[PDB]
Amino acid sequence: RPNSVDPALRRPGRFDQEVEIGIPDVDARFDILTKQFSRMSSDRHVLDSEAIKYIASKTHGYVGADLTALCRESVMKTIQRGLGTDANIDKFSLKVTLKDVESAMVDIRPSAMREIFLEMPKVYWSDIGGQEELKTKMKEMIQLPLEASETFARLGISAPKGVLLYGPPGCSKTLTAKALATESGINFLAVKGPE
Amino acid sequence: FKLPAEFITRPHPSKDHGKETCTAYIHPNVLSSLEINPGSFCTVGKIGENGILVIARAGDEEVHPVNVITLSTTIRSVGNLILGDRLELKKAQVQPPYATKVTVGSLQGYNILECMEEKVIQKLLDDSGVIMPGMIFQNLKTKAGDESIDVVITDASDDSLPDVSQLDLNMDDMYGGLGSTHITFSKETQANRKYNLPEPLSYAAVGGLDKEIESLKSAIEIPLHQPTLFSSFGVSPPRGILLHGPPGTGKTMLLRVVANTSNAHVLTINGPSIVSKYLGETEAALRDIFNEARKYQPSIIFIDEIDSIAPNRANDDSGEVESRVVATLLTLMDGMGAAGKVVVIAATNRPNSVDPALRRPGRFDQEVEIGIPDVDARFDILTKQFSRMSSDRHVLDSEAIKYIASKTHGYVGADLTALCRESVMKTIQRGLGTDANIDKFSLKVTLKDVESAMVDIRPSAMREIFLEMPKVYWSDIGGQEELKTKMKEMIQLPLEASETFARLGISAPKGVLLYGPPGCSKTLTAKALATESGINFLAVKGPEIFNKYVGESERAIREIFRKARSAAPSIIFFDEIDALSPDRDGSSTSAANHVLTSLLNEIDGVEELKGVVIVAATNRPDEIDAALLRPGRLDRHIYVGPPDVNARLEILKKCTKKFNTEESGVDLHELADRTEGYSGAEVVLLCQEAGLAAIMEDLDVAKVELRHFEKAFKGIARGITPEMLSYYEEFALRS
Ligand SMILES: Nc1ncnc2c1ncn2[C@@H]1O[C@H](COP(=O)(O)OP(=O)(O)OP(=O)(O)O)[C@@H](O)[C@H]1O
Ligand SMILES: Nc1ncnc2c1ncn2[C@@H]1O[C@H](COP(=O)(O)OP(=O)(O)O)[C@@H](O)[C@H]1O
Repeated sequence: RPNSVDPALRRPGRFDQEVEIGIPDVDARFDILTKQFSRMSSDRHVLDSEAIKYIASKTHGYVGADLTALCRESVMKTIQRGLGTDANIDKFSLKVTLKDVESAMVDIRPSAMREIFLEMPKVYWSDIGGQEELKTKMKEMIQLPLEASETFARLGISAPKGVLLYGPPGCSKTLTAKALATESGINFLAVKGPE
Repeated sequence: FKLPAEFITRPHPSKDHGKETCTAYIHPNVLSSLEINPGSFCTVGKIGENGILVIARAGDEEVHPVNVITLSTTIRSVGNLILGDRLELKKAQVQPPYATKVTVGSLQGYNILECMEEKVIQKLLDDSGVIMPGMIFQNLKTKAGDESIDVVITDASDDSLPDVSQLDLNMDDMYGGLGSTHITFSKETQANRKYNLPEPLSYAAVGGLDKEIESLKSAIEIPLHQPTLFSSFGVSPPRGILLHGPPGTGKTMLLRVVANTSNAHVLTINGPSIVSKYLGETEAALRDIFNEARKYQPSIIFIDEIDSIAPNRANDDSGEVESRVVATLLTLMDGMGAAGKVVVIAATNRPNSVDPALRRPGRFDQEVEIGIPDVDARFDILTKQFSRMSSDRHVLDSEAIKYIASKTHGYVGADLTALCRESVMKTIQRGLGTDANIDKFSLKVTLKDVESAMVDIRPSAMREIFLEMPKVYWSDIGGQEELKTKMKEMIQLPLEASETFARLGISAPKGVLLYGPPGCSKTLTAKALATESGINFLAVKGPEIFNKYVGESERAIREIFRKARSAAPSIIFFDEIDALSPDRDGSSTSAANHVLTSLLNEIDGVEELKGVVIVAATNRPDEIDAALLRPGRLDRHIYVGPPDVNARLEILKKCTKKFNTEESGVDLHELADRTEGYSGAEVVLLCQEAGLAAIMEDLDVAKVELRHFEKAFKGIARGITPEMLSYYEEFALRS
C-alpha cells in the first residue's frame, strides 16, 4: 500500500517511475489458467478450453494467487475421491476433471470480496434488464466520446462528461453500470455512498 | 570445549539387530567430557520425571552429529520419548540389584501364544541392557500365519532402594540358547497402574469428530507418504494447516494424539518463551528451528496460540512483536524446499484475531473446523470414557449414558471429563462421610452423584441462559400453529439445508422480524423459537449494549457477534430494538447512528454471516429507520396478534392447572370470553390477582368464588386502546 509508505518516498523528483498492478480480468485469468495447464502438462489432465473460459467467467473477484490454490485443492479433492473410493487405484486414469474444480471454487471462500475497486465485472446483454430507450441513449453517449474525441477537440466542444440516473430502487440503475463496464471494456470505478 | 547443552532423539537406523536397546550414538568428545567409560551406562534427562532412563552407551563412527542422539523405538515407546524433545546427560546411577519375576501381558491379543511361543525368552533377552518394565518389539517372524503381536511387560514385583528411579531398571542374568525364574507367562495384564506410567494417547481416544479427524489425517498423510506423486503434478504441497474451534474442544489433545501416533519427527513451540527483548535473538531462534526442521525430510511442525504469537497488525501495532515476525515466518514456510514433506499445525481459539496475512489461500489454503459436540458425539465421548476406566469401577447402562448426554447438551468433552472427575470425588467424599472407611469398590458410581454433579458444576459459559432444561417448554405455552409452521421451516432451513444453499447459491436471507402490540406474545415467541431450535441462545436486549462511554457499545456489539459466530450456527435475538432503531425521530445522539450503521454493515453489508440468524423484536416498528426496513434483511413480518379463543383457553387452563377446575365454579370458557380485550400479560396477571382476591379471606384457601373474579375484573384495566391497534394494522397495510 503506497498510502502507508512515507509520502516523502512518493516524490516525483526521485521516485518518478510508477507501475500499477491490478486484479486480473477474464482474459488475464484465462491466460494464467492456460499457462498453468501447459506447465503441468497434458499427460496429467483431460480438460477443454471452453471449461477454461467457464472457470474464468465464474471467477469475478478472484485474484491470481487464488487460482493456484484452487488448482492445488482440486488436486487434493481428486486424490481423495480416488483413494477413499477405489482403494488406492492408479491416479493416472483419474487425472484432472471439472467436478473437483467446481467443489474447489465452492469451498475456497476467498477473502478478496471486500475492496474499493472492482475490475471488469462480467454481465452480458443477455442477462441485463432495462428499456430500449435507455440502452440506446447509453450506447449513444458511450460511442460519442470514445470514437469522436479528436472531432470534439477539433471543434473545441469536448464531451458532456455527466450522466444522472434516477429511478425505482428495484433494478436498472445499478446493474447498468456493470453492463456498461462489461460491454465497453473500459476501466470502471464504482463508489459506494456510505462506504 | 564443545560444551554440549541440549540433545535431540532419533530412531535407530538400518533396523537389523545391532544394539537396538543401548545404541546411544554420541560423539566421543561428549563421552570424554562426561568422564564416563563409553562401555557403561548413560542417562537422558528429558527435563523432569526423575529416573532419567539409565541405559547403556555405545560409540559412533565419527559421522553422527553431536546434537542428535539415538534412543531406539523400543525405549521411545517405553518412555513416550517423542521426537524433537530436549535431553540432558549426567553420570549413571547405582547398578540394578536383580530381577525377580517379570511377567508378560500379551497386549491387544487373545494370548494362547504357546504354538508361536518358540522360547520368547531368548528373543526378549538376547540384548544388552533391557529395562524389565519396558519391552516393545516388532513381531518379526513367529512360525506360520505371520500376523503381528506385541507384549506388555509393565507389571513388576520388585523394589529398589532409590526413589529417583521411576522404572526401577533391573539387571539380567539367566540362560538361553539361540531355566528362567519360575516362568514369565501369566495372565493378560494391562499397563501397571501402581507406578503411574504415562499412557500413550491412542488414535481412538478422541472421537465424535471421526470425519474431521479422518480428513485431517489424510490431508497430512498424503504429502508426507506420497511426496513424489504430488510433485509429479508440479503444484507443490502446502505446509500450513489451520486448526480452530471453541475452547475445551480438545484440539491440543488431538495434536498430541497425532504427534504420538506418527513415527516422523515432530516439533512444537513452548509458547511465548521464544519472544525475547533482543530483536535478533528471536529471529535467530526461529531460523535455527526451521533449519533443524527441514534438515530431516520427515518433520511435523506444531504451533499453539498463533493468535497471541502473531496478532493482527491492523488491530494493534503495539510493537516488538509485530508484522515483522509474521513476515519472517511466512518467508520461512514459503520456500524450505520444492516438494519436501512438511506440515505445520496451528491452533487458535479466535480465527478472527489471527493476522489475515496468515489466513490466505497462498499459505493456509487447508483449514480444519471443529465445532461443539452434538448429542451423538457427547454420547460417544461418555462411552469411550467409561470404557477407559472400565466397568469394574462403575455400572452404567446405555440408556443411562444416553440420558446423561441428553441432559448435558450444552457441554463439551472437557466439560464431560470435569463432570466425571467431580462425580468421582463427590462419590469418594460421600463414601468417606457415610460408610465410615468402606472399600471403594462396593459403592462404585451411581446416578444421583452424577446428576448432582451436572447440577452443581453449571455450564462453563458462565453467562445467563435459559438452556431449555429448567425453563418453559412447548407444552406450557398454548398459541397459534400458523406462526409455528412458519418458524419451524424458517429455522430448519439453515440447520438442515446448508449444503443445498451452497450448491444452489440461493443461500439464506437471514432476516426475520417480529412486531407485536405491548402486552402480547413477542418475547414468548422468541422463547418458543429458542426452545424448538435446541441451540445455545444469547439473551441480548437493546439498551444492554448501550453504555455511557463512547465506543463501548461498538465493543459490546463486536464481542457478542464474535461470540455468536464461535457459538455454532445459532440465532441472535434483540428483546427491544426500538431503543436504537429511531435516529431521525427524537434527535438521537451520534452513538445511536454509529451503532445503527455498524449493525447495518454487520447484517448484510460487505460480509455475509451464514452461521448466525438475526431476529429482531421492536415495541413499535413504525419509527424504525428506512435503512433497516429494506427487503432482504428483516423482511419477514408476522402480525402475531393477541391469543385467540383456544390459545386463551389453554393459557387459562395451564394457570388453573395449579388450582382445581371442579371446585372453581367456572367452565374455563366464560372467563376467556369475558376477558377478550385484555393483553396476554394482563390475562396472565388476571389469574394471579384473582387468586389473591380469593386468598384475601383467610390466607391459605382451597376455594375460589365468582365474587372474587368479579372484583378482580372490576379492579383492573386493560390499558390497551383501539388507536394503537389501528396504527399497528396501518403498519401492516402500508407494507
Ligand atoms: N472430547 C473429549 N473426550 C475426552 N476427554 C476430553 C475431551 N475433550 C477434553 N477432554 C479432556 O480434557 C483435557 C483438555 O484437553 P485439551 O488440553 O486438548 O484442551 P483444548 O480444548 O485443546 O484447550 P487448551 O489448549 O486450553 O488446553 C484432555 O486432556 C482430556 O483429558
Ligand atoms: N402465556 C404466558 N405465560 C406466561 N408469561 C407470558 C405469557 N404470554 C406472555 N408472557 C410474558 O409477557 C411478556 C411479553 O412481552 P411484550 O408485551 O411482547 O413486550 P413488548 O411490550 O415490548 O411487546 C413476555 O416477557 C412473557 O414473559
